[PDB]
Amino acid sequence: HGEKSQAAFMRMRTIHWYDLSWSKEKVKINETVEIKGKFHVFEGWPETVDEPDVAFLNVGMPGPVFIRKESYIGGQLVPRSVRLEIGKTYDFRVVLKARRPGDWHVHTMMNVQGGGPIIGPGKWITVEGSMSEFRNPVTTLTGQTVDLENYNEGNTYFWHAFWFAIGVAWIGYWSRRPIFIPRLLMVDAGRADELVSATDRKVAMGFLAATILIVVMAMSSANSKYPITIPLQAGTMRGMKPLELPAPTVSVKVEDATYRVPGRAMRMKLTITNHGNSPIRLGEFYTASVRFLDSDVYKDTTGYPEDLLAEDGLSVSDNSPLAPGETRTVDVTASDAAWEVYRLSDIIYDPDSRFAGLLFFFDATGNRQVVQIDAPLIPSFM
Amino acid sequence: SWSKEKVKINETVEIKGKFHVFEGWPETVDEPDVAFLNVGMPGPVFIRKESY
Amino acid sequence: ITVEGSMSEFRNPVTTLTGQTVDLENYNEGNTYFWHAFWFAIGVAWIGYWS
Amino acid sequence: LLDKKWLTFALAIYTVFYLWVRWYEGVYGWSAGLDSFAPEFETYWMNFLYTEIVLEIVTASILWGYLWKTRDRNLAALTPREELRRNFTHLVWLVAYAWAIYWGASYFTEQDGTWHQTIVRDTDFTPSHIIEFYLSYPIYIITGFAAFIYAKTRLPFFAKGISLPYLVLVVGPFMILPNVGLNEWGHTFWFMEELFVAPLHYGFVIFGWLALAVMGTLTQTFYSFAQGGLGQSLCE
Amino acid sequence: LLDKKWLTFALAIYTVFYLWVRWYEGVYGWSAGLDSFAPEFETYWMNFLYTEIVLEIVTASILWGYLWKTRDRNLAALTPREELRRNFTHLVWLVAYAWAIYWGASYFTEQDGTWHQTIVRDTDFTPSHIIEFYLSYPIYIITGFAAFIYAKTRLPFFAKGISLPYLVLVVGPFMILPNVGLNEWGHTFWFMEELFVAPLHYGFVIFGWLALAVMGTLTQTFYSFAQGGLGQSLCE
Amino acid sequence: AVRSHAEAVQVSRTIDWMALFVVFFVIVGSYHIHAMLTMGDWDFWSDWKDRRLWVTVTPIVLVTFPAAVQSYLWERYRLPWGATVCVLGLLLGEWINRYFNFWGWTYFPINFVFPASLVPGAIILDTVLMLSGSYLFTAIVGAMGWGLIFYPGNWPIIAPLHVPVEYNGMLMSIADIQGYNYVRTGTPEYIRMVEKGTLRTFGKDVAPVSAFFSAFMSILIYFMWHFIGRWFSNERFLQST
Amino acid sequence: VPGAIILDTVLMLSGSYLFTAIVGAMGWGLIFYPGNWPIIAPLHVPVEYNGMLMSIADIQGYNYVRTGTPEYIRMVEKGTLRTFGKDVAPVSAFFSAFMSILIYFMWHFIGRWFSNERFLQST
Ligand SMILES: CCCCCCCCCCCC(=O)OC[C@H](COP(=O)(O)OCC[N+](C)(C)C)OC(=O)CCCCCCCCCCC
Ligand SMILES: CCCCCCCCCCCC(=O)OC[C@H](COP(=O)(O)OCC[N+](C)(C)C)OC(=O)CCCCCCCCCCC
Ligand SMILES: CCCCCCCCCCCC(=O)OC[C@H](COP(=O)(O)OCC[N+](C)(C)C)OC(=O)CCCCCCCCCCC
Ligand SMILES: CCCCCCCCCCCC(=O)OC[C@H](COP(=O)(O)OCC[N+](C)(C)C)OC(=O)CCCCCCCCCCC
Ligand SMILES: CCCCCCCCCCCC(=O)OC[C@H](COP(=O)(O)OCC[N+](C)(C)C)OC(=O)CCCCCCCCCCC
Ligand SMILES: CCCCCCCCCCCC(=O)OC[C@H](COP(=O)(O)OCC[N+](C)(C)C)OC(=O)CCCCCCCCCCC
Ligand SMILES: CCCCCCCCCCCC(=O)OC[C@H](COP(=O)(O)OCC[N+](C)(C)C)OC(=O)CCCCCCCCCCC
Ligand SMILES: CCCCCCCCCCCC(=O)OC[C@H](COP(=O)(O)OCC[N+](C)(C)C)OC(=O)CCCCCCCCCCC
Ligand SMILES: CCCCCCCCCC(=O)OC[C@H](COP(=O)(O)OCC[N+](C)(C)C)OC(=O)CCCCCCCCC
Ligand SMILES: CCCCCCCCCC(=O)OC[C@H](COP(=O)(O)OCC[N+](C)(C)C)OC(=O)CCCCCCCCC
Ligand SMILES: CCCCCCCCCC(=O)OC[C@H](COP(=O)(O)OCC[N+](C)(C)C)OC(=O)CCCCCCCCC
Ligand SMILES: CCCCCCCCCC(=O)OC[C@H](COP(=O)(O)OCC[N+](C)(C)C)OC(=O)CCCCCCCCC
Ligand SMILES: CCCCCC(=O)OC[C@H](COP(=O)(O)OCC[N+](C)(C)C)OC(=O)CCCCC
Ligand SMILES: CCCCCC(=O)OC[C@H](COP(=O)(O)OCC[N+](C)(C)C)OC(=O)CCCCC
Ligand SMILES: CCCCCC(=O)OC[C@H](COP(=O)(O)OCC[N+](C)(C)C)OC(=O)CCCCC
Ligand SMILES: CCCCCC(=O)OC[C@H](COP(=O)(O)OCC[N+](C)(C)C)OC(=O)CCCCC
Ligand SMILES: CCCCCCCCCC
Ligand SMILES: CCCCCCCCCC
Ligand SMILES: [Cu+2]
Ligand SMILES: [Cu+2]
Ligand SMILES: [Cu+2]
Repeated sequence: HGEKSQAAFMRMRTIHWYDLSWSKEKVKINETVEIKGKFHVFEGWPETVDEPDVAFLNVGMPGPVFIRKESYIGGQLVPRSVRLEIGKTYDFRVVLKARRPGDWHVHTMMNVQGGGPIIGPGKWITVEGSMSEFRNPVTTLTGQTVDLENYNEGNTYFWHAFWFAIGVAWIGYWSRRPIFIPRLLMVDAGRADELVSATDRKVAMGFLAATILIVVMAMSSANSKYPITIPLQAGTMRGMKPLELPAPTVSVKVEDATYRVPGRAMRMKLTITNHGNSPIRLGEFYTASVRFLDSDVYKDTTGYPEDLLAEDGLSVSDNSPLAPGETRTVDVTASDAAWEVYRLSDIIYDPDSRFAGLLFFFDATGNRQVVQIDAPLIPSFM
Repeated sequence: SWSKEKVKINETVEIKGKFHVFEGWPETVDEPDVAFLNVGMPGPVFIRKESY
Repeated sequence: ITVEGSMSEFRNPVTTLTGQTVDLENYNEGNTYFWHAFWFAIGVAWIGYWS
Repeated sequence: LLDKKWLTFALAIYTVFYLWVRWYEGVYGWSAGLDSFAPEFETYWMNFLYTEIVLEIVTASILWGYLWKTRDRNLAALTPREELRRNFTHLVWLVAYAWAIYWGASYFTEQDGTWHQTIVRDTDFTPSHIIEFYLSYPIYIITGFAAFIYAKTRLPFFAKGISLPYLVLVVGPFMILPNVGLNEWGHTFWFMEELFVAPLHYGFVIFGWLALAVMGTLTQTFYSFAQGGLGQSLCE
Repeated sequence: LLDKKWLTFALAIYTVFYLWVRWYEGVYGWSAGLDSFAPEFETYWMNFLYTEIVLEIVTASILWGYLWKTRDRNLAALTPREELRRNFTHLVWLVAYAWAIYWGASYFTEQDGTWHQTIVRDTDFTPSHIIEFYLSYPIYIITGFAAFIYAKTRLPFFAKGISLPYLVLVVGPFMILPNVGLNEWGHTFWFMEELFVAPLHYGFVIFGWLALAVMGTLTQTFYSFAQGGLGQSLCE
Repeated sequence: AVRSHAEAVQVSRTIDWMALFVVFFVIVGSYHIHAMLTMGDWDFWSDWKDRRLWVTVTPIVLVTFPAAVQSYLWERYRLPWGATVCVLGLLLGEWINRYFNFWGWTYFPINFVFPASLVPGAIILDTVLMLSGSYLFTAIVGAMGWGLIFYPGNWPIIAPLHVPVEYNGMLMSIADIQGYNYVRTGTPEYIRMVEKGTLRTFGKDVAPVSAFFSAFMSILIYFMWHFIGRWFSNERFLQST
Repeated sequence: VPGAIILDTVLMLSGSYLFTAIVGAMGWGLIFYPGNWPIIAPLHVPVEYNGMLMSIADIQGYNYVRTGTPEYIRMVEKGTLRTFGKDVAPVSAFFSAFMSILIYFMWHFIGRWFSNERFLQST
């Protein structure tokens, strides 16, 4: 929801999300929904974004309407920040448990230490039920099961109220007598030495001694109970296992890419060389969370968000099968209302008019090839 | 490995071995872009003749 | 590298995406001079009025 | 009569208006207020911003101008009883200023903390800031300026000169509003994070310190209270 | 007589000498002045540096010593007319100082900016710096010291004490010259760049601020002018 | 003027209550702005309440307003509760926002977004000032105690959140699991400035070392802010802005 | 000059130095970019230069070689992930106006000190 505001070129060349899937579109309270997919870290990572040496797999959502039960990069849990390598592809999986009823736009996002939020595609997920039914049980290594919704809440309230009461008692003890104007006049007109006299000093000594003694006793009591404690577990996690993708058999060279100002279409001329041993056909162009599809070649069945999906938004001048070894140059047009709705056309405002994206090539059998393209994006006005 | 366990004054003792830099290098430690091969000892009870 | 000729013959034409060809040697020079002289004149008028 | 029921209104108007504002932002926080380029964001928060800015400018002009026009010309021939009454009215103004300062600099400022920590910053004019930077801050600025003008125009103690602690107490917290420029600049250029303790926020901190001039202001108002009707009783 | 044609010479000497210096550096900027280890660099810029440093030391010594030796011993028996004449002469000295300050701190300083932005810094003694650090800066330092000494030794107002604003105006801009040590150190060790706004240049900035003491100096000279021959007319 | 001694007393009491309101809520606003923008991030999250940065920073930046308000109130009225009133106002503002916005507007649990406790340090600062009226003695001893008692004062609250949990193969404290589960879209994990370990962290010393550093820096900040409050207590008039 | 004129008139009218530091410095900071837009606007016409998009000012910097001033030294807007919409110029202008208020306030008193007229008995 915070996207459509970030720079178009920055959204185009940071992280490309694809093969996204959602286990459910509509869930009950306490029910789990799983979000899977892959993200590729673009090689032309903008210099204004710090390299993803410290990155966190986050979820874009309006507060804890879901709780993040688990999150994985590769196949291992990532509750801390992780190190990503530029040019690598990683698979991810986030498990969410529904907590608050409503219709929520859930994004998978990557927060980068010195670059800010990189928001992936967002999907509307409906939660039904009551928040009062939500439970978040955890079992500790000390053998007790607690609900994270209300665990320690009473203790927190008690201690805060107790210390607030002590402070209020101190202030009220001094506030029984007149406060401001008579005391000011006594201090000014001559030596005061009369508004602070025993047993005021005795009360202050009692307050100080009781405060120190109560702090010490409470610490000792909180040590006898909960004798086993550990510090907060933190630290960036290295060694994220990237995907071992095969080298693509399709090479694409971008010769000029243009978009009309104003307009809802982006045009580029590609020289595609087909290696391997099967006729290929261009089926998809993904630029920034927006999938332009050639409906005659590929159809989306993963329930991709409709406002981000252009079913027939990709038109290839010659999308006939490309025989192996053959090289041809085609004009590719990616047109959809999403290009203006998600403010991809506002790259004219950007100080770096370069685009990046993913091309998906499909053969007759159905297996697909992912090739990455990047080029300057030249506006056209006349 | 250690060439000797007991030496005379002016005698040489050689320490050999291998070290592997762990892949999961903690983020609180800066990457070993600038590292020095040192010797842990209570002052110059030995002098470092060479290090490789 | 030896260069022969006259600097007055140098041209640096560029064609914009708006369909106009300009010489980078003197493009916008008149506009720059005009605006700077205008604002300098305004400031000088203020100072002289008080002077 | 002395202290009248203007104090009740002073508390109640801020309390009721800000409770309604909190209800409004609870209803339209999400759902017309998350997407800054969505059409309903314009009718529920941009319209709010426009209306509140216009009303703030108009109210400030009217209030300050009225207070300055009705200023007491013959302050010399003011009896101690009427001076005590005016001192109590000025204290009511200071109470309203303190209440507005609370609402602006504590409630809506930390409320904007939570909002910006739970959502992705989407614009410079988010629902939280609309309520904090451009409603609560102008409201307490208007109240503080009005209290200062009332003191200067009705209290002989605060007349014949500009009180330095009062000027600091009134203008420093005002400087938090132009400091929003640093906040927006420091959030879009500096610090691609949501750290609330980032140095881009030290502009609020430094000019929030100037509210400590309330101590000098209040001893000045105590002296103004204790001019003719200081007692006796007090030191007697 | 009062103000004589020494002002014309004061303007013209700096104008002509610096126009010739600019012509010299235009002729020998490239072509004996690009390669600091080339033999003709030594005869066209190192020789220039040596000669200018020697001449600056000699001229400073002679001028300051003469001004101090011819100091007015019997300042008490100075008539208002001669005091007015000496005030005008001191104003001519201040005009010469202002002209030299312009030439040093604006013209040749930004001229060194262009030079160092268009070529590769090759040495600490480039043609641009020879003209800026070691010619124009010493020249304005000599002029400022001479003006200060003339005021102290001929004007009774500036006698019987060291004027703080005059001392700041004269010594602060002087401190820009030893600040060259920071410039060279900050260009060879810090900041492998040619950023003109680098903090290695804040030494010139800070001590360039001290030239603002000309305001106190000038109100002091106005009071010195308006001692006996203040009028009447003025305030009459 | 005033009619009699009784009416003067009633007027003084009314002034007392109104001026107490003014002082309390101006302090609430200013102190809360300062605190939330100098320590708020740690104060917001239980998984930010660590042993190094939280313990270090919070007392240092929080001793500011108590020092100034003490230098005013004690000096001018012999009222020894400047620190207590500052801390109570900060706690009230923080709790109001936590309950009505952190838990009210958004739905973060209170056991996740509770603030830190500061009253013990405030009480030490106030009593050490009233006894031994020396401001220097307060700045040295009372500020030392204010810095030192912070973590032990908060340990009864946060100790249950530090029970270890085996969470999906990794060791995590309960506070860690809270931060993991309750998604903060704007607050990724790496922003967390918490203890992460160093090669020069000797033994079990993280909390005491941080506490003593905070106590020393609190001495320094109290000394500075005593004079800052002295300036803010001036009663000067200007002839022109 | 527009900013200077605002600063001077806002001071002469409403002789308050505080009012100048707040309002006139605000205007001085805010009017800078609009004051220079008529000059630099023609240099921001887009050009398709050898396959890459460049403004006329970009082409000037590329063509007219500054040996001592490489491109990376340029401290210019390069985009951030927190640059929301079309806000770069107004946000910078308002930040400059606020900082101008602060710097004007400091330098008013700096100028007062430099305007002092004291004498010293000894250096
Ligand atoms: C110091 C001087 C301060 C000046 C600024 C004051 C700002 C006032 C609010 C701006 C509203 C806006 O701009 O929005 C206009 C809103 C938009 O809501 P709607 O879409 O019409 O929905 C229906 C309206 N509900 C959602 C409110 C039910 O509608 C309105 O007309 C109603 C605005 C009512 C404001 C007055 C009540 C305040 C509480 C009572 C105690 C005072
Ligand atoms: C004490 C404070 C008083 C406030 C008075 C405001 C008067 C505005 C006059 C019109 C300006 C205009 O229309 O122009 C503003 C331009 C718009 O820029 P653009 O959309 O990028 O492009 C140009 C598009 N045009 C050609 C259609 C204009 O710059 C900005 O973005 C700044 C807008 C944010 C201002 C925030 C002020 C908050 C005030 C809070 C008061 C409580
Ligand atoms: C405050 C006290 C300041 C003291 C320092 C003053 C520095 C003076 C210049 C140093 C020159 C140097 O050092 O160089 C010596 C130069 C080297 O040039 P060349 O190879 O002989 O070529 C032939 C000479 N041309 C290239 C100049 C034609 O030749 C000379 O003999 C001539 C130097 C003339 C200087 C006097 C004229 C100044 C302009 C007229 C108004 C005053
Ligand atoms: C009543 C008078 C006698 C006692 C006086 C106090 C002596 C020290 C007691 C240590 C107890 C303990 O627990 O040791 C200290 C524990 C570690 O303990 P460990 O993990 O068991 O280390 C076992 C290994 N040793 C034995 C080598 C430690 O933390 C610390 O490193 C705390 C370090 C604090 C540094 C800053 C101190 C600043 C002081 C300022 C004074 C104005
Ligand atoms: C007037 C001043 C009053 C001060 C009152 C102090 C109360 C004592 C607290 C016991 C500390 C403790 O028990 O050990 C240190 C623990 C840290 O433990 P941890 O790393 O979280 O380990 C977790 C496991 N637990 C739960 C067992 C701890 O707490 C602290 O870091 C605060 C250290 C400050 C103590 C300094 C006191 C020295 C005397 C002061 C001399 C000038
Ligand atoms: C002017 C200075 C006067 C000094 C007075 C000192 C009184 C100490 C009271 C007992 C505290 C205690 O026992 O607790 C200290 C705790 C121990 O922490 P722990 O071992 O990690 O765990 C908790 C283990 N318990 C539960 C068994 C305690 O914190 C510390 O590590 C701080 C210890 C270093 C203190 C350095 C002080 C140096 C003083 C120099 C004087 C010349
Ligand atoms: C006359 C009284 C009513 C008007 C009062 C002003 C209200 C705001 C007008 C915005 C106009 C505009 O153009 O919007 C603002 C334009 C962006 O516009 P966009 O790209 O179209 O974004 C469309 C999406 N929105 C609708 C969510 C914006 O730039 C900015 O973000 C400017 C940000 C400035 C931040 C610093 C301000 C500090 C103020 C200090 C006060 C003392
Ligand atoms: C006494 C004070 C006088 C101030 C006079 C201001 C003149 C108005 C300029 C219009 C701005 C504009 O048109 O939009 C903003 C543009 C930026 O546009 P860009 O990003 O370069 O886009 C390039 C495409 N263009 C050419 C269409 C722009 O300029 C600025 O960033 C300056 C913003 C400052 C405006 C603040 C005014 C708000 C009222 C002040 C309230 C207290
Ligand atoms: C050389 C440094 C060593 C530490 C001494 C620093 C204290 C100096 C403070 C000071 O300037 O004097 C203020 C008061 C004066 O009160 P007196 O009227 O002198 O009271 C004397 C009786 N008494 C022992 C109960 C206090 O006297 C006091 O401040 C209290 C004196 C009692 C010491 C313990 C008080 C502090 C409790 C934490
Ligand atoms: C962020 C830093 C905290 C701000 C605190 C700085 C206050 C500086 C003191 C000050 O303002 O001096 C006022 C003089 C004008 O003097 P006058 O108006 O002649 O008043 C006569 C008495 N007096 C000289 C002692 C003031 O100097 C002037 O020219 C008037 C300027 C007054 C501005 C002070 C308002 C500060 C609000 C932020
Ligand atoms: C509470 C803060 C709200 C803003 C008010 C701050 C201005 C305070 C400045 C001040 O201290 O007074 C200096 C002059 C005094 O001149 P006066 O002789 O009072 O002139 C009154 C007639 N007049 C309305 C045309 C000015 O009066 C003026 O400065 C001018 C007053 C007219 C306001 C508009 C002037 C500013 C133009 C940009
Ligand atoms: C970069 C910072 C800007 C520099 C501004 C700092 C000026 C500090 C004021 C100052 O210099 O005080 C002079 C006293 C010597 O006093 P005396 O020579 O006894 O003069 C009697 C009258 N007076 C005490 C008020 C000066 O103290 C002395 O010992 C004489 C030292 C005078 C040096 C001032 C010259 C500054 C030129 C850079
Ligand atoms: C001293 C500051 C008091 C702030 C209380 C507040 O924010 O109240 C809003 C909150 C809203 O929660 P709730 O009461 O459940 O009503 C929800 C209505 N909305 C969502 C519009 C806020 O609770 C109340 O309205 C209680 C009334 C307290 C009167 C001093
Ligand atoms: C009064 C203490 C001020 C200390 C300033 C500070 O903590 O800055 C941290 C920052 C280091 O940047 P970092 O924390 O790494 O920011 C990470 C996020 N990005 C890269 C987007 C800024 O340093 C600077 O950029 C200079 C600050 C100048 C202060 C006058
Ligand atoms: C108020 C400062 C005036 C600076 C003028 C200047 O640097 O002049 C040198 C420049 C040199 O260009 P140009 O006139 O073409 O003569 C070239 C001669 N060289 C290359 C030696 C400078 O132009 C002039 O000599 C004009 C005379 C202005 C008299 C105030
Ligand atoms: C009044 C503001 C001063 C801010 C200082 C500054 O901008 O320094 C930038 C520089 C950062 O270096 P950087 O700009 O990356 O320099 C790049 C070029 N090299 C690496 C050759 C220095 O930081 C430092 O080295 C410390 C400066 C201390 C100032 C008292
Ligand atoms: C850094 C603390 C400085 C506080 C300034 C107090 C000045 C008082 C002058 C009366
Ligand atoms: C940072 C600005 C401080 C300016 C110093 C002025 C001192 C005036 C004393 C007479
Ligand atoms: Cu969304
Ligand atoms: Cu990619
Ligand atoms: Cu290893």
